[PDB]
Amino acid sequence: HMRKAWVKTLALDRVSNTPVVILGIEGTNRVLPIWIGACEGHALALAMEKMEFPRPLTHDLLLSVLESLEARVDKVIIHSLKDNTFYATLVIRDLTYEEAALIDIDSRPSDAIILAVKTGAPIFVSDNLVEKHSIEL
Amino acid sequence: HMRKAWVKTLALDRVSNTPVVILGIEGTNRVLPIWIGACEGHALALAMEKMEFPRPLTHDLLLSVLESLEARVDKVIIHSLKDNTFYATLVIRDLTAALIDIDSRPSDAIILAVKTGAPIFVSDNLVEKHSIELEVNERDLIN
Ligand SMILES: [Cl-]
Ligand SMILES: [Cl-]
Repeated sequence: HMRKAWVKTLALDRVSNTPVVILGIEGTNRVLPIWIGACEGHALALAMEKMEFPRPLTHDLLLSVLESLEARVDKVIIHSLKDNTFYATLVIRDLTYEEAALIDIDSRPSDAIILAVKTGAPIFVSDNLVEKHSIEL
Repeated sequence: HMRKAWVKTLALDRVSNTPVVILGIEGTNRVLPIWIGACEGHALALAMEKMEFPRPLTHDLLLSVLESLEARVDKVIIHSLKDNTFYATLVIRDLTAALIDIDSRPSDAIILAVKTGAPIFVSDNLVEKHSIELEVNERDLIN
């Protein structure tokens, strides 16, 4: 009931001067745009550069917390939209082990995408969001 | 070892107009200023305000991950300074020495302490070498 997606670009909405994630939807030529805050966009911009920093930023520290508790990002789902807000699930995998070892966590789309970018974990978008909110470019 | 601290104040430096966290060192009249980024300062402000939001911000997400994995923030330690950089430890307690030391920036660790109520500690080296002892005249200037 959901399509694989990826970060195509992090654009700027020069009208609202705000960052816009453009998710590609696999199986389509449509994209789903998601508006995020400035600090979120900066963190995603840095994550997508995939470069080395001498000190852990917040999402890095999240990922270190997961690692320490023998878990990892399994996937990310952008599933719902109400009142201009997309709702995401960070699906975490408990590595103490069999598929019921997945934990769903409420997340904003920004945080989820950033963690998926950092980890290589898959992003999914629900059919319904694609049907109703994906766009052509 | 180390001294208990609390966030006395978060403000924009009145010259560089960037955030500085003044930590108070309990049991003293000393404070430790730590300069942080614009985004970290906003996150800390929201946390200090105990701002209630419909959606989880990044630090909230981290704390829900902790909770999901049966763990809590235990305490936070600002322990070293190297080339203008403070180094911290996020100490996590596995609720299932079940304590875990995780390297942190001071910003993140102070944010997570403020949100959870976990104690902030500063090492005696930092206090001895970097804290400053305020006179009332200097506290009034900050206030
Ligand atoms: Cl978001
Ligand atoms: Cl910092």
